[PDB]
Amino acid sequence: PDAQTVTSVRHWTDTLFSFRVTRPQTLRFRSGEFVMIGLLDDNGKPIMRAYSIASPAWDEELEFYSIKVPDGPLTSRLQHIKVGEQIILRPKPVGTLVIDALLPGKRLWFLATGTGIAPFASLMREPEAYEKFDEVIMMHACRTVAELEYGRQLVEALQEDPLIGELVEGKLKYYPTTTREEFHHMGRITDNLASGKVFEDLGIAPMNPETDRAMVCGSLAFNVDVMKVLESYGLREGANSEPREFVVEKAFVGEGI
Ligand SMILES: Cc1cc2nc3c(=O)[nH]c(=O)nc-3n(C[C@H](O)[C@H](O)[C@H](O)COP(=O)(O)OP(=O)(O)OC[C@H]3O[C@@H](n4cnc5c(N)ncnc54)[C@H](O)[C@@H]3O)c2cc1C
Repeated sequence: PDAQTVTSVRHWTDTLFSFRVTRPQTLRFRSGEFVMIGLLDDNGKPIMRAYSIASPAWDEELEFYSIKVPDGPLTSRLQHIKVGEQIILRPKPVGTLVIDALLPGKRLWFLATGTGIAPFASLMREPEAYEKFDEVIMMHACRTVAELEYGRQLVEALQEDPLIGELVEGKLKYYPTTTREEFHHMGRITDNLASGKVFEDLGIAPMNPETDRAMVCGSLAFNVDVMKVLESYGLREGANSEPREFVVEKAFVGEGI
């Protein structure tokens, strides 16, 4: 049912892997949206979970960036998937992490923790982000250095490619941090935005409600705290119906692994 086939798999850590699958021929989506994917349980019943599509809308395959939860009904199984095996994929994209859900502006911030970088793996590879904005800032905070690797490699490939670098024109600013392991840049996104450390580190103007638009993707706790910081700079939450300066989505439901 709604089956698509795994074309590649990549393991990053013992809790993180990415994979790619074939795309339904009629699937249309906007970068930043999520769909339901799944596998069958031991009784032949679907185990369905929401996943951001980690590949941009132009990409001919669909990429996903996944947690591995030991004893997690879906990921305890999904972590073992192989090329040629299949997943269930519902081709019904939705979500508020989309450029259309924000007022037009000059700078676009992506604020993510852990697998919350997933919708921004798509958006950082979306032409629209660079056509409609002069600067795209990717803040990704994880506990450890290895958890940043998937995103670091994505950003490196983008910036180092001769053509893409030309088209992007220095617009992408990447600000990875750790909160536990030693790394040259540390700290929570909330703390580093509120204190202005990120402005100094990247050599950019402070957050400005006139020109800045942001998207937030992490745990509920992260989202709540980030919203407060954004609002302290004068940015207001909206979405599609009445777009304002920022949008938020949960990277997962619960407390997190
Ligand atoms: C809008 C939406 C988009 C999502 N996008 C992604 C995504 O792109 N990639 C992804 O891996 N998951 C994503 N999730 C979570 C995903 O739906 C599942 O929870 C995940 O596949 C784990 O499923 P499970 O059955 O193995 O464990 P579950 O029973 O769902 O969860 C077990 C525990 O692990 C924690 N957990 C679940 N997912 C994560 C996560 N990704 N990071 C840290 N802790 C987690 C939860 O707090 C829960 O305690 C998303 C969830 C939503 C609501």
